Amino acid sequence: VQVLLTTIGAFAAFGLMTIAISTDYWLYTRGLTHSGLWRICCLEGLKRGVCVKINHFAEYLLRVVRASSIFPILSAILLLLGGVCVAASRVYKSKRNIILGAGILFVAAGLSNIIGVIVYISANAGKNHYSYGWSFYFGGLSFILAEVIGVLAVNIYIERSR
Amino acid sequence: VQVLLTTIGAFAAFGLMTIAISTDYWLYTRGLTHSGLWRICCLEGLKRGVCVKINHFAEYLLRVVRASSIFPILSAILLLLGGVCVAASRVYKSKRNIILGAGILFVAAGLSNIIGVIVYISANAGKNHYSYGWSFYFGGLSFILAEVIGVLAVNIYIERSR
Amino acid sequence: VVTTILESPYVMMKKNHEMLEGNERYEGYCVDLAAEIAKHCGFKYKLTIVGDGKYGARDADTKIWNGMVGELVYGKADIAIAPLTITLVREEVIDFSKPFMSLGISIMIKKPQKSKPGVFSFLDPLAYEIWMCIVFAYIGVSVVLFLVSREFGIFNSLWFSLGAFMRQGCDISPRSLSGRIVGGVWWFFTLIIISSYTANLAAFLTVERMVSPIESAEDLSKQTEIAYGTLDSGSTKEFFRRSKIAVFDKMWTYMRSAEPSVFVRTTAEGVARVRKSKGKYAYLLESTMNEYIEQRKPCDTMKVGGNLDSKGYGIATPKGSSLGTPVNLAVLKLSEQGVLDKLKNKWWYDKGECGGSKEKTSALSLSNVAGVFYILVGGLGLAMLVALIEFCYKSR
Amino acid sequence: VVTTILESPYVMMKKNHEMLEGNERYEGYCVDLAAEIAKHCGFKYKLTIVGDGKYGARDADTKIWNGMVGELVYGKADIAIAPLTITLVREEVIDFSKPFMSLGISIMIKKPQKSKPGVFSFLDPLAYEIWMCIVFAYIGVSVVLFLVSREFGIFNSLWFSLGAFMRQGCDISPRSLSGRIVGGVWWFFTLIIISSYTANLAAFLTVERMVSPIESAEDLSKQTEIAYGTLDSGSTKEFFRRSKIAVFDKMWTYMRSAEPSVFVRTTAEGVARVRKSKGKYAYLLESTMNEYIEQRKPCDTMKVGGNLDSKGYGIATPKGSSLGTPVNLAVLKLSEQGVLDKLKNKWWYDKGECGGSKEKTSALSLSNVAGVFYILVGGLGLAMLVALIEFCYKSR
Amino acid sequence: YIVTTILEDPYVMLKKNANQFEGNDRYEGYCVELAAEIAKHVGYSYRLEIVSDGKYGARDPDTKAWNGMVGELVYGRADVAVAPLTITLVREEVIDFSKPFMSLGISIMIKKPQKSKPGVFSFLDPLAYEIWMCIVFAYIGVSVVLFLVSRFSNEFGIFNSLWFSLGAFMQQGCDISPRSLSGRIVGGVWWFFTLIIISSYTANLAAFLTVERMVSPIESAEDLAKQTEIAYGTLEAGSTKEFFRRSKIAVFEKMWTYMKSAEPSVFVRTTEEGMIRVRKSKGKYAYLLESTMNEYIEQRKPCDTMKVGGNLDSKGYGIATPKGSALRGPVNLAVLKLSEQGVLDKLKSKWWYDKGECGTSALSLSNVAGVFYILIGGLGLAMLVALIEFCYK
Amino acid sequence: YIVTTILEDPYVMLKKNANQFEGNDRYEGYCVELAAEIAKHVGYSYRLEIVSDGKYGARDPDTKAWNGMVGELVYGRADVAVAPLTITLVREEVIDFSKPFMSLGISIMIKKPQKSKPGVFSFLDPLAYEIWMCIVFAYIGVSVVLFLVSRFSNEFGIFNSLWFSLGAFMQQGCDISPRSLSGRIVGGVWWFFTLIIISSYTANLAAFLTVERMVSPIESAEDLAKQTEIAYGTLEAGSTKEFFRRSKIAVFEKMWTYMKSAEPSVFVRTTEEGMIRVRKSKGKYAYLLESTMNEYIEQRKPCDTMKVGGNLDSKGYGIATPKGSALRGPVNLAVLKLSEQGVLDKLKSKWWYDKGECGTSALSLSNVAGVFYILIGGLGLAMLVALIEFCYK
Ligand SMILES: CCCCCCCC/C=C\CCCCCCCC(=O)OC[C@H](O)CO
Ligand SMILES: CCCCCCCC/C=C\CCCCCCCC(=O)OC[C@H](O)CO
Ligand SMILES: NS(=O)(=O)c1cccc2c1c([N+](=O)[O-])cc1[nH]c(=O)c(=O)[nH]c12
Ligand SMILES: NS(=O)(=O)c1cccc2c1c([N+](=O)[O-])cc1[nH]c(=O)c(=O)[nH]c12
Ligand SMILES: NS(=O)(=O)c1cccc2c1c([N+](=O)[O-])cc1[nH]c(=O)c(=O)[nH]c12
Ligand SMILES: NS(=O)(=O)c1cccc2c1c([N+](=O)[O-])cc1[nH]c(=O)c(=O)[nH]c12
Repeated sequence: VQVLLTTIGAFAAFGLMTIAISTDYWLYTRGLTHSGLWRICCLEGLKRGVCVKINHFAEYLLRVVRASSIFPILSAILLLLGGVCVAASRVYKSKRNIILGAGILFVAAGLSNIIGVIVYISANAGKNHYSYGWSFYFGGLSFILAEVIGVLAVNIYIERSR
Repeated sequence: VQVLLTTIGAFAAFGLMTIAISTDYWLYTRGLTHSGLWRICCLEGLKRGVCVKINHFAEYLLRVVRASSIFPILSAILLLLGGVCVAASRVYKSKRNIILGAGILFVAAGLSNIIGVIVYISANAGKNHYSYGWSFYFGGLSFILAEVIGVLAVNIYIERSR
Repeated sequence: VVTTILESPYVMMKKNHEMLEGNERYEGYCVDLAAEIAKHCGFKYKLTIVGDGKYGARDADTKIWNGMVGELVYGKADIAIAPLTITLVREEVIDFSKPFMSLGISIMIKKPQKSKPGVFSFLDPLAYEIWMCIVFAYIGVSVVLFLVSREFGIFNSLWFSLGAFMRQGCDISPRSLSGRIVGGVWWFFTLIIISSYTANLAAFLTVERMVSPIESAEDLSKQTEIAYGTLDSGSTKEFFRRSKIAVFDKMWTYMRSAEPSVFVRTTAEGVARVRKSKGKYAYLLESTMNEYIEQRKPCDTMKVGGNLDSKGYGIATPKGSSLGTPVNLAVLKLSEQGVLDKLKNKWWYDKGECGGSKEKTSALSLSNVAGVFYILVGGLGLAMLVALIEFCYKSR
Repeated sequence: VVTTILESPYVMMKKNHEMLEGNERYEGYCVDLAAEIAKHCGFKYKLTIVGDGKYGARDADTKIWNGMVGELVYGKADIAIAPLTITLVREEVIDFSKPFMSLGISIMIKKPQKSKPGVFSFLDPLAYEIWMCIVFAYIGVSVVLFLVSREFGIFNSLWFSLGAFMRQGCDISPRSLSGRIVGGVWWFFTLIIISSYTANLAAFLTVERMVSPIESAEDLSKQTEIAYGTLDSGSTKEFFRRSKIAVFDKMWTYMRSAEPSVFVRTTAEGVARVRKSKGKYAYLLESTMNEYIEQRKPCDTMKVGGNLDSKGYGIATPKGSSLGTPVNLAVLKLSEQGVLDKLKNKWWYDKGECGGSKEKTSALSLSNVAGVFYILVGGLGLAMLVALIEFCYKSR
Repeated sequence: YIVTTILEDPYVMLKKNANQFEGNDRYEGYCVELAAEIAKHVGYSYRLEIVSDGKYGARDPDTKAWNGMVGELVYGRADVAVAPLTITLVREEVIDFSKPFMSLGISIMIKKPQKSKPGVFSFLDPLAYEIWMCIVFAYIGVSVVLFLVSRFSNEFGIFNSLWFSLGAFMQQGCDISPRSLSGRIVGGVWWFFTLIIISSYTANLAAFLTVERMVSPIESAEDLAKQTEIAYGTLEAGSTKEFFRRSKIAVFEKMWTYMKSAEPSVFVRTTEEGMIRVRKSKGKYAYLLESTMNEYIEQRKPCDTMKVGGNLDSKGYGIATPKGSALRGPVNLAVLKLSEQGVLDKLKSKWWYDKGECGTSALSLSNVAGVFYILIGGLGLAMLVALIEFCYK
Repeated sequence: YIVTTILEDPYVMLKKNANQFEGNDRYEGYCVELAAEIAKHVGYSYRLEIVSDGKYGARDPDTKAWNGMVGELVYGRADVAVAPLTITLVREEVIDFSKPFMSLGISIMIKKPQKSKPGVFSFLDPLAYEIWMCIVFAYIGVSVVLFLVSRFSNEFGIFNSLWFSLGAFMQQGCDISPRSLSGRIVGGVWWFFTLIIISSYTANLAAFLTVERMVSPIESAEDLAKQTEIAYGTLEAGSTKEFFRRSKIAVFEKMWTYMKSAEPSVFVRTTEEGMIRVRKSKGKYAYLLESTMNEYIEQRKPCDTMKVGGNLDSKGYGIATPKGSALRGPVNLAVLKLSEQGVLDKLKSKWWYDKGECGTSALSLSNVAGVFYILIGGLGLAMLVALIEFCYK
């Protein structure tokens, strides 16, 4: 009953992370520049739709960690394997070491995501101020859910063992 | 055995407080001015021995508390009654409420003395610096003893009751 | 013949006056002012001092003028370049020139200096409004905790919120979910109040601001604490007596019915009374002299607020005035060029005692922390009293 | 005929030069310097510009002089008042006057500005020596506690002194008299280190000091990090080649064998290379021009250290010099009066872009606190790893 | 007798409903009341008349044709004149000036600093918004990891481990300490995180208050002389700019040296439009003018200006009648009769102030006010949680 | 040829053991080496001779009798002269000057700031000694009262109640809390005492370091112009004071305005005795002189002086021979031959520096060093207490 609720939240957190890296609405800078992560899209001026890739280039090492979205993509790979691990526990039951594995990956997904947020704010900063777009909070909302999915996975592992 | 050690320390603390208010060696100010509490005595100059009383006169209230050494004299009256109370416990034994009374007075003597120190330093302060004379540390040493005499008095009261 | 009068900043006898006989005997503003007038006037100047040592006033009994004014009307003095106030009765007897500088009656007080911190001087960083709000709030959080719970009683709940604000860890912890919403919210309050205190106390000991107690003439009209008066009889004393507007009419009520009478014989006595009193007496005189006294040694008084009345000094000349016309026009031209402002800047400001402000942080003395020591020993003595009667009543 | 040459600060063509024909077409230092010379010399001056646009140097092939120097020897120009360096070979052909201003070769760099705080930028208040001393001391106190005792083991004693320094209340307390002497002394250390940190960090954010990386010419001789050179071929380039003292001989070793060659065609190219590089290239030229470039817009470079060589400009006159004697004496008198210092202060300092310093405290960004965040999440991931293998080995 | 005067602000202005007014009842102001007082003391009936030109008084350099108030006096169309007119060497020759009644000076006019009401949450200024966001995320991630490694095949439950993490950051000790190695290592890093974040907040707020209290406003003309951010300019042409050119003073020669060379035109043509430029800039531009006009501009019209500092220049207004007049005698003494008794001082108080339409450095309650709203809101939820779980059981 | 020179410091001074020396081997210095270089390039043997008067060169206003180095040249006792002599309009007429070889200027000389070694206990500066004394007395009195009221007909023994009082002040939580009302009330006041004393210490130390880092030394002549505490004076008579009188500059006219009117005599007669007055004051007096002499005074003799700021005045030394001399030609070009190749620059480096007898802003270890001695001493007693109670049992 509660184990079935875990699968829905796993796919939900997997979705919101996939929408985040897809949509180009993470930041605004000045006319209006609705830039995401990989492609900077301009609006209100000469070219209205004509977009192009980002030209990025101790200080050298952080640049390549931003240029390649290494942490947030890893978070999704940990997350989708997590939901797969719960489905692997449904069939061939009574293993007593199935959902435990998934629980660690969901916690690791958030701990991978939380770095990706810190790196992005560190890279952006070097007078009109920047504002955070809707698709950024999608990454913020996904962290909270995955953490809640993580603790749920621990409760089921305790129940079967005891 | 330990009760006899209490009487010696009671008279010792009573002595050191009496020597303090007697001798005029509490402060030095510039040629050389060996002032005590009640009489400012001068040295090295015109008059070498010719001394005279102090001419003192919310701010008004502290001045009269310094002019009349009300706290340190009270400390001695509490202290000498303390040693008398221990002697009153020697003859007519088994009262079970004798040294207890003395113990409170010794603690009260120090808690009266500690005010007298704070008041004196507050009054003195308004470039050559002042230095504290030997007879001031006599008042400082008397506080430590009376506190030790106080805690000893409690141990005897616990022993007889139990 | 040039008649002048001995003043503090205007006409000064130079050192070694016996060695140098003539116009080298004196030096000041009023000496150079005469030389500027004779630059555009064909006249021979001789530094002659009036023997009476008086400005000029017609006596009630004799009905005859004295001093520089008396020498002008009776026909002895030719020209008068001296600090002489231009009034109504003087214009009837002798002709006056145009004003070369303007002045008025102003307020002077002793320098504000630094105050002695007495007792409870450590409650300075925060306002008296905030302190009482913390007291009320602490009761509210303690009372709510008890009602939320229904072990925590009335006495036990009050102790928890006291130990929480002092930021010491006891063994009392609310186990209810509802109580842990109360605890954590009360904790965030404690963290900000302590951090805000420490920051504001650091700002006080970095830069010190000595601010004046009085700002304006209407300020010492309401305060009515520090004594204020003028000379026994003079120009400013006669101004106070006859007043139309209510603010100075209320001031003359104080000045007349003063206990005791706040009036001094000489202007030199007035300055001495201000410095000795130390923020207890405030003297009122001309803004010209007041500014000169502030710049001179050892610097312990300053000018405050604006002037009350508007008067001026001029050059006096006998009745008829055959040679008074050209010198009146010459001063007006030298006023435009900025020679009067240049000469006043030389004697007042340039030649002075006190002009770099270097501040050094000193160690804290016991007197400014004394407040918390009385609270400690006072609290200790109270604890002994309650413990004794708690045992005494339980015995019976 | 007065021959001059077009420079940046010396001879400038005024705006609306078509509207004003004559001596009103130009304005600068060198124009007013000629008027000061003709104040004591009976000569008629006409502002004539040299057509070649060259100072003067005899070619290797032709063996003939050009420009203002060429016009002097061949007999066309009468007087030359221009920034012309007085060297050995010039003295052989034409007579020179006495120096009116002195100059030399100096160092210029881009303004230091403000640095970006990367990671572990929060360890700035304390020295690297103190941090390591706290690490060693904490082991010593933990080890002594165990030996004093003989519950407290090696693992349990280390935790107590970690929780003590972080200033959190645990349930571990030494019950021995000997252990309570250790505990209380270690507590006083913790109280002073925390209080000293907070005080020093507050001082950093009140007033900010931007200090230069290089001080002297011997400083960039040892640092050997920032690139430095001169023009491709000039006066300062020829000075570097032939040097006796070792310090510039080691500098010419760097200048010659540079990868790549640090030489620019024009002096204007040298200034542009310094600002674009941003603390990567340092240019060497005359101290006169360097001081003018610093005062001009938009102000992003400044002079550093003293001068290396000592040269001077003078007034050049043809061979024989029948009219060169009096004008040489006239300049020496105007040098004493302080007219040359007055005129140089007018064009360099008076007419400038950047002259009040008002500082405003800004809110802390995440980049300067980023260091402690990496340590947190890094420590969390490590805790999961140890807990897993602790269970994995216990299972088998 | 006939009075020659000029219309400018509170001195002379036409009365309300001037269509239904005849004679001296058609005008009202300061000089109107002055003309009434002197006419009684000397003893002659008068008739008020406005000037033809509308200027103060200036002679053309070519033809000596005086235009304005003094021009009407030279040939003699009116007997005497009562208008705010300064005294000059040029004016003293052609027209005879009386003793001064009101003293003027050049003063400074800046935009009035608006009552800076502190933000209701002006206590979260030291740390930026994106930091406060990442402290919340970290707090969640720390407790979840602690919960996991604590209980493994334990007092640190999902409720208790969440309570431990708050108590550490708030610096309020602890109830129970981690017992295992895995629980201790994660507890130690969270203790190291807390100590730096708190100490950085206190030190930054200390720097914020220290800087804010050691700032001085533009008080004297010396403060203007050493400032480039706040610009200052005068009228295009007048007696103000003419004084600045032949100014042999201390640092007022350097003041005009800056005034001559500016990026935009600092000199404004209109005085009233010049007052608007100070409003538009909002603490970026200052305007120098006469003290008398400056004090009146603060009172009348919307309040966004004030006078600051002392008077710089010395100039006085007067009452003029052409030389060879027998009216000089009784008028000059009457002016002194008004001043000494105190008629001018009472009258100057009326038209400026009476007829006007304007008028401790500890930590304030408003700066901390925000954190009290957090305290009450928390107790509001606390009562609701007690309400829900009582109905359940 | 004969050389006329004057004896003054490193230019010309007699050689060691001058009794056993004959001719040019009797002298040694800078100008000695300069005389050797030029005599070879031009081509003539020389003989060094000291001046008769012992002055630089000045003419009496009455009789034109030139006394010093230039006086010996006018009638012609010597051929040429090599001495540190400045060029003037007065000197240029009677004697012909060559091109300058060394440039001089007027600079500032102050007492060298001594290496301020911090006190080994310079961390107890914020609070005075009599406060630290009363914290110890209070600590005893608090525990004794707590001990009394706690146990009365209890975990708070005489040993445990003493341990509770330390843990409260050090801010390290508590093991056991007072249970009774009498024990709670005395515990609450001791908590209120602790919070104020600690917060007052941190805030005062914050103010102590903030002030100490925002101080600037006397760098430029502008810093001298706006200072009254640190006095500055020149020689009684010379070219320095004569320049100051007819100084038409920015703020150097105000500098001499202060110099004229002083309490003591700021003008010193002797230059060497003037250097002693700077030493005696110790950062209270400054002495203005030539840059060349200032740099040499730092090197030779005990080190308690240094040069600070840039050069103010422009003046140059030269080599003089009377007008109508055929020696001007080869010498003037030889001077330019020495300077351009770099003979003077190598020689100036030798006699000043080579022949000389002198030569991060975080919290230092020395400031905290004192508190480490307290840590070790405590562990020393801790070992001794373990040594005593082991022998007993
Ligand atoms: C450790 C757990 C404690 C974490 C508790 C976090 C504190 C709440 C933060 C913001 C309240 C929302 C404020 C919204 C009201 C708008 C006005 C405002 O305060 O603006 C914020 C801005 O940063 C300044 O202006
Ligand atoms: C709560 C219990 C903790 C109380 C612990 C008190 C700390 C010890 C104080 C002084 C050490 C004696 C220092 C004597 C050495 C002389 C040099 C010195 O330190 O001088 C002191 C002066 O105040 C500055 O210079
Ligand atoms: N010394 S004082 O205190 O300021 C002063 C006090 C009182 C009257 C004064 C007066 C001065 N004055 O400035 O020397 C000048 C002055 N001139 C007059 O014509 C006159 O009537 N009274 C006075
Ligand atoms: N522009 S520059 O960068 O500074 C500069 C660079 C190189 C040579 C210069 C020179 C200047 N100058 O100051 O205009 C004057 C000057 N005069 C001479 O006689 C000579 O030979 N060379 C030069
Ligand atoms: N309106 S204003 O801005 O203040 C003003 C500006 C400019 C010149 C004024 C002036 C005033 N005034 O006070 O009306 C009076 C006045 N009187 C004279 O005699 C003179 O020459 N110039 C003026
Ligand atoms: N010894 S000193 O203190 O530095 C010094 C003090 C005063 C005048 C000096 C002078 C020196 N000097 O450098 O030896 C050279 C020099 N040369 C001149 O031609 C002249 O007129 N005056 C001087």
